[PDB]
Parts: sequence; structure tokens; C-alpha cells
Amino acid sequence: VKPNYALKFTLAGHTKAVSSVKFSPNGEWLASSSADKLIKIWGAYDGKFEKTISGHKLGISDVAWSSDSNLLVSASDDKTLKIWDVSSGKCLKTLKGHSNYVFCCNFNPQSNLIVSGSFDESVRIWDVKTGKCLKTLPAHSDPVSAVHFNRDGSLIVSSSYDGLCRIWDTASGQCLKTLNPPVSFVKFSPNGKYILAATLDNTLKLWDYSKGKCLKTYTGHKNEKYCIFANFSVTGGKWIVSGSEDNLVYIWNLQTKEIVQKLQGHTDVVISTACHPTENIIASAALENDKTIKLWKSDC
Ligand SMILES: Cc1nc(NS(=O)(=O)c2cc(Br)cc(Cl)c2O)cn1C1CCCC1
Repeated sequence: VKPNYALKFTLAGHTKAVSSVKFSPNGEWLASSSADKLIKIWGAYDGKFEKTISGHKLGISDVAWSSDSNLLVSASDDKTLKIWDVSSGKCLKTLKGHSNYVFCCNFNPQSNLIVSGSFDESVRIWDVKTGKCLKTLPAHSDPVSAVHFNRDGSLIVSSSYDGLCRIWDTASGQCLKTLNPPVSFVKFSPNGKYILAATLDNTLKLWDYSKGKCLKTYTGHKNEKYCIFANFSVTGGKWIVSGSEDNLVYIWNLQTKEIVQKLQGHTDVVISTACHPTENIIASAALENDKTIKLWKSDC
């Protein structure tokens, strides 16, 4: 019916806005990125600080885990992405080619490719082993806000401030489909059939991408400025989860679109949220008046 998320830990350490939080696929870790140029690794269940990973020359907008939880990829204002060995903290590769800030990144399920989006309006596809750029897609006419592979890796979805969401064939780089307020976030649904898209008019929408039809709309939060992540919560009740510019985490019922919970505690915009892969745990993180990450746990 409704979850009962409750604050369990607050994680301090970043010295500027947090930009992204992500749980490792094996559930053990939370990774956070920040405008302070750092990645921090934390225990997913107790919030225990594990390590700082450093090397970018400017702030980081996004981080993403490989499928085996051993690698991380980061997107930076220094125009590069970096591939990191999480166990050693070492930079394995620096991915060079974007001509402006890199805003978003993800591995494919195989974790042999990375996709990135940039203020330079392109999407790039990179080889993980060599660190070389394989394709540059002239994807958008304004900064690219999000990029994500689907569940078999054959598709990429991208979104942009130009108002478009596009689906790309990974193998060829060619556009399969296009779907205008700025689109600030997109990702494929767990079952691969839907795309969840945020627009800077305080709206989330669930699209059937095959049919090109909007199936659900979620509102009541505040999102007119920032690229705020949204999530599917797959461990307990079927929820949509998002931060908000009124400093709250919002949780909706996937099917009824009703708000089922709002989490209070942050003291700045909640720019990022993540849902744990096996436990009913949310991580949230806020902009520079707050700079903390919060871990929330529910019984359902
Ligand atoms: C009931 C249902 N399941 C899906 N699949 S899903 O979006 O991928 C998905 C979301 C979540 Br939260 C958790 C899990 Cl486990 C999932 O599989 C869609 N819908 C309804 C049908 C019409 C659109 C909403």
C-alpha cells in the first residue's frame, strides 16, 4: 500500500554539491560523485565511508557501475570520462573526445561499452578495454541530460534540453525513434518496454516506447531547473522515486500515480536518488547548502 521509508544514516564528506549517487549491482556499495571533483565509496547498509577516488580536474556530474561491481565510470566538467578500478581506486582509462562538459554516463549490461552525453550536444559510445571512442552520434541540439542502455544492450535512450528523447541502435549508432519542455532525465524500465522521462515542467512520464504512447504521468514535486534522476523501485512495492527542488524525496505508486510518501530531511535540492538492488533502501543527495547523502530504509 505505502512504504515507510525512515532515515537511517547521513553521510558527510563531500565539500560541494553532490551530483549523483548509485548503488553497486552487488548491493554492497554506494558511489557518490560531486562538484568537489571526487568520487566517494560508502557501505550500502551502514553508510560506512570506504574511500575517496580522485583524479578529475573539475567537478563530476555522474558516475556509473559496471555489471560486475568492479568498475566505475565518471563524467566530468574537465571534458573527460574516467574508468576506475574500485578496489584500488586507480584510474584505468581516460576517455577523451567530448568538446565540453560530460554530464551523463552508463555501462551497457555486457560492460564492454560506455555511453556518454555532453554539453557538446553529442552522445559518444566508448570501448571499455581500449578507452577509445567508437562512435559519435550528433544526437541533440542542446546539452544531453541522460543516456542509458536497455536490458540487452541493443538500444540507447538519450534526452536533451532540446526537448527530445531519442532511441538509438547501439550497433550502428542510427536513430530508431524520436519522441517540448526540456527533457532532464530518461531511462529504460526494468523490463525494457518503457522509458521514464523527466521534463522541466514538474512532470515525470512513463512511455511505451514501442507504441510511442504515454502510459503514466507523475506530478506534485518541483522540477523546473535541475537534472534530477528518477528511479524504479523493484525490491518491494512498485514505486517511482525522484528528488525535488523543494528539498524532498517523492515516492509514487507506479500504477495509480498517487504520491505514497515524501521524505523530509535534506536542506537543499535533492538532485539525485538511487534504489538499492535487493533491499528496500533509498539513497538521496542534495546540492551545496546540504552536501550530504541520506540512506532511508522501508519494510516494503
Ligand atoms: C505493473 C507494471 N510493471 C511494469 N514493468 S516496469 O515498468 O518495467 C517495472 C517497474 C517497477 Br517500479 C518495478 C518492476 Cl519489477 C518493473 O518491472 C510496468 N507496469 C505498469 C503497466 C503499465 C505501465 C506501468
